[PDB]
Amino acid sequence: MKDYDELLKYYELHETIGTGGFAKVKLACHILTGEMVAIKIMDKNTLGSDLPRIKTEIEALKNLRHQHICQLYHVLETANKIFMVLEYCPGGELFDYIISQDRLSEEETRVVFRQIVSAVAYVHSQGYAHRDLKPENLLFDEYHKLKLIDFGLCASLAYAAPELIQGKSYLGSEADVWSMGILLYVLMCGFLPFDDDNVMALYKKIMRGKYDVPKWLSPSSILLLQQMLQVDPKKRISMKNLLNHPWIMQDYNYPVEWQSKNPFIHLDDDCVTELSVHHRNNRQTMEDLISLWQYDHLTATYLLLLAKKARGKPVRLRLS
Ligand SMILES: *CCC(=O)Nc1ccc(-c2ccc3[nH]ncc3c2)cc1
Repeated sequence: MKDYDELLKYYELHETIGTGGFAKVKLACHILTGEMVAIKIMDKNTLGSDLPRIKTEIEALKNLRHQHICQLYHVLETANKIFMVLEYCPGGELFDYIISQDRLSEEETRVVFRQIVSAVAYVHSQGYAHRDLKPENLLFDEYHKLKLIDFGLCASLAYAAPELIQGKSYLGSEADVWSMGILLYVLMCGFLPFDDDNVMALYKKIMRGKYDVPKWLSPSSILLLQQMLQVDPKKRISMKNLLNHPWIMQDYNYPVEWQSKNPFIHLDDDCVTELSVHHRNNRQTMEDLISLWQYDHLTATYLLLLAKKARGKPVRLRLS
């Protein structure tokens, strides 16, 4: 549409991996690094009146730099489109993992869950909420590490908090705690705590808040579930009693580190060098350009090289 002209100077588009109202998600290759990314393509005409909301959410996502959050690399706006280029997570969904394993042990649940708590605590600390936590929104990277996707812009009632489903106003943070409790139950049980074959019956079950507790759950498991799965949001554990929770600490003996192990700005010298070489710049000039953080092609190349580095791979741009 000529909306793809600019994009295709930087990316080679592969297969669609997701569709929806307002948005399509495509696999793609960033040409300069050869790295795979995911590109969320949004039509401005479809958004119409909601376009300002999306721009706001885009800005929120620029400040969500965290090891367990799928990272934004590039925002390209054309006359009709907004493209958001995001970190590719090759390990597939937590959902797929749970099924393949049938249910996870308490021990392995804990490995996975601490990562979720880390991401979600970080989101909440920035004054945001996810509002749609579920195993489909948690992807593994190359190293079986979890990355949270899909904040807003887009979009399962099984994971929704009682106050959300009753359409009342709800605090995102509190609804997230509920959803995380459902997630906890599913990880350790391999099935939903609340299920039914029609919405009204499911809604009733969720609002009643009663579920079975299988025989294999530890007392401590059962107790953390009871603290999270409280129909009354006010009675739900806070995210901060959760980082410190005895169940969370068993076998680690230290709380979830939720703060981003991410440099405020502190640029990576190897990434800057590679860009300086490529652009024929002196180091200071290159650092000054990167430091504008425009989420243009430079931001994207920089962030991709930095992810190449963080994953022990070579910090190199393909150039022939
Ligand atoms: C709104 C349409 C839709 O299907 N949503 C959606 C959002 C995000 C992804 C996604 C994002 C990032 C990523 N990295 N590796 C895989 C993915 C998928 C897909 C679909």
